Amino acid sequence: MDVFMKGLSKAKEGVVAAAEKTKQGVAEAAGKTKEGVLYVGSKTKEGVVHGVATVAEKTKEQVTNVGGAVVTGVTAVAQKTVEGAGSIAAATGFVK
Amino acid sequence: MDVFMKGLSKAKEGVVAAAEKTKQGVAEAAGKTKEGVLYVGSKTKEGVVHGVATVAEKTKEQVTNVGGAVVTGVTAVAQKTVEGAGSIAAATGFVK
Amino acid sequence: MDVFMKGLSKAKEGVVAAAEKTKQGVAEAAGKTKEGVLYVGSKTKEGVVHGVATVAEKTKEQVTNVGGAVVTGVTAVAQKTVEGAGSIAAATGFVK
Amino acid sequence: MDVFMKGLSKAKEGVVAAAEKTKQGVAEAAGKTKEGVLYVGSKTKEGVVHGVATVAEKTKEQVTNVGGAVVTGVTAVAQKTVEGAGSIAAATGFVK
Amino acid sequence: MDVFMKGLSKAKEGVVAAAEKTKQGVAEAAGKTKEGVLYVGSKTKEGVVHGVATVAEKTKEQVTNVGGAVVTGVTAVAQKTVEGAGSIAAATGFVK
Amino acid sequence: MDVFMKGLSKAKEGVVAAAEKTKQGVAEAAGKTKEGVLYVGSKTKEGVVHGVATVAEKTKEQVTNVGGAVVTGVTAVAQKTVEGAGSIAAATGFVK
Ligand SMILES: *[C@@H]1O[C@H](CO)[C@@H](O)[C@H](O)[C@H]1NC(C)=O
Ligand SMILES: *[C@@H]1O[C@H](CO)[C@@H](O)[C@H](O)[C@H]1NC(C)=O
Ligand SMILES: *[C@@H]1O[C@H](CO)[C@@H](O)[C@H](O)[C@H]1NC(C)=O
Ligand SMILES: *[C@@H]1O[C@H](CO)[C@@H](O)[C@H](O)[C@H]1NC(C)=O
Ligand SMILES: *[C@@H]1O[C@H](CO)[C@@H](O)[C@H](O)[C@H]1NC(C)=O
Ligand SMILES: *[C@@H]1O[C@H](CO)[C@@H](O)[C@H](O)[C@H]1NC(C)=O
Repeated sequence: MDVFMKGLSKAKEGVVAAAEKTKQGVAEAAGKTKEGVLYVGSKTKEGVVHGVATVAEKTKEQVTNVGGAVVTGVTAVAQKTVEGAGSIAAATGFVK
Repeated sequence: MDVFMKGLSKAKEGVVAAAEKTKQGVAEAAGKTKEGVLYVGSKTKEGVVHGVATVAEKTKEQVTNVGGAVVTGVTAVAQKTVEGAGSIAAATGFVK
Repeated sequence: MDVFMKGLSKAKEGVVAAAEKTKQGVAEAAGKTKEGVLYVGSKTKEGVVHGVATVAEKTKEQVTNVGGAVVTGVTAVAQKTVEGAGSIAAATGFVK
Repeated sequence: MDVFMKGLSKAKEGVVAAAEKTKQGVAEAAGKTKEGVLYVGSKTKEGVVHGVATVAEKTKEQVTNVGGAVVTGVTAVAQKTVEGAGSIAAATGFVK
Repeated sequence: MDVFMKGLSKAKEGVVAAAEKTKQGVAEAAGKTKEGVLYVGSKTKEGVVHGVATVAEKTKEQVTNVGGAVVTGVTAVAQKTVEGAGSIAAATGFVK
Repeated sequence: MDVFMKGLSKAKEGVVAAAEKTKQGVAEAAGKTKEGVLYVGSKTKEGVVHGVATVAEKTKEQVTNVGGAVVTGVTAVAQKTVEGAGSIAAATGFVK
């Protein structure tokens, strides 16, 4: 009995790394439990409406680089070691 | 019995790293439990409406670099070690 | 019985690192428990409306660098070690 | 040699009647005459851009009439007579 | 040699009647004459940009009439007579 | 040689009637004459930018009439007669 959007339950030694560049309209998390209930002579209505995110959106990204090195975007790195060596490189630029 | 958006439950030795550049309209977290209830002769209405995020949004990013190195964006790094060595590099620029 | 937006429950030795550049319309956290209740001859209405974030937003970022190194954005780093050495570098610029 | 948007030229005994409920983006009137001109070694650019009128427009008109007579809209009437009689009726409501 | 938006030229005995409920973004009137000109070694740029009128406009008109007569809108009437009789009625309501 | 927005030129016995309920962003009237000019080694830029009228405008008109007669809007009437009779009625309400 549990509901998650991005989580974890009943875990040992957890390592989590995350990153987002998102535009979410509705990220609603709902747990609806309905037990032991009676409806003699009744009208019931439940709803979730218009989960729109964006309209008429204009986005422009221009990158002009001459003899250089730039980093743009989203990056996530996670690493665990009991013993040893971990050599990890992401989005690196070496210029000579 | 629990609801999460981005969390964790019943965990030992947890390491979490996160980062966002988001534009969320509605991030509502709801737990609706309904037990032991009667509705003789009644009208019930429940709703969540218009979870819009943005309209008519204009975003522009211009990067002009000459002989350099710049860092833009979102980055998250998490690392755990019992014993040993961890060499991790992200979004690095070496120029000579 | 609990609801979280970004939190954690019943954990030992927790390390959390986070950072945001967000524009959230509604980040409401709601726990609605309804037990032992009667509605003979009644009208009930519950709602959450118009969770809009932004309209007509204009954002511009211009970066012009000549022979340099600048850092822009959101970065989060978390690291835990029992014994050993951790060498972590993020968004670094070396120029000679 | 002349340019008009809604006008008249070299006329005798003119009668004009007009009415609008318009939403025009660009109603620009341009007369561009280019004579006796030289362009040795040159770059020339001329332009008209983004003549947008409206975005994300919401318009609602509700008319609820019980046993009545209402007038809505745009009406234009023009009449000329040398001799005689002119009987003209527009958008009339007779109730008994 | 002349430019008009809504006018008249070289006319005798003119009668004009007009009425508007407009929302114009740009109603610019331009006369550009370019004669006897030289451009050795030059760059020329001419432009008109972003003639937008409206964004995110919300307009609502509700008319609720019971046993009556109302007049809404734009009306223009023009009439000329040398001799005689002119009977003109517009947007009239007779109730008995 | 002349530019008009709403006017008249070289006319005899003119009758004009007008009325507006407008919201104009830019109603600029420009006459640009360029003759006898030289541009050796030069850069020329001319422009008109951002003729926006309105953003995020909300307008509401509610008319509730019971057994009456009201007049709303814009009306313009013009009439000329050499000899005779002119009977003109606009937006009239007769109740008995
Ligand atoms: C780890 O990675 C680095 C570069 O990030 C590399 O030079 C090295 O050899 C790797 N190994 C160890 C044991 O450091
Ligand atoms: C760790 O990473 C660095 C660079 O970040 C590298 O020079 C080194 O060799 C790696 N290993 C150790 C044991 O330091
Ligand atoms: C740790 O990282 C640094 C650079 O941040 C590196 O020079 C070094 O070798 C790494 N290891 C140790 C044990 O310091
Ligand atoms: C003119 O029109 C009216 C109604 O508008 C009508 O009663 C009449 O007979 C018409 N003729 C004359 C000559 O008035
Ligand atoms: C003119 O119009 C009126 C109503 O507006 C009408 O009663 C009349 O007969 C018409 N003619 C003359 C000559 O008045
Ligand atoms: C003029 O119009 C009126 C009403 O406005 C009408 O009663 C009349 O008969 C018309 N004619 C003359 C000659 O007055």
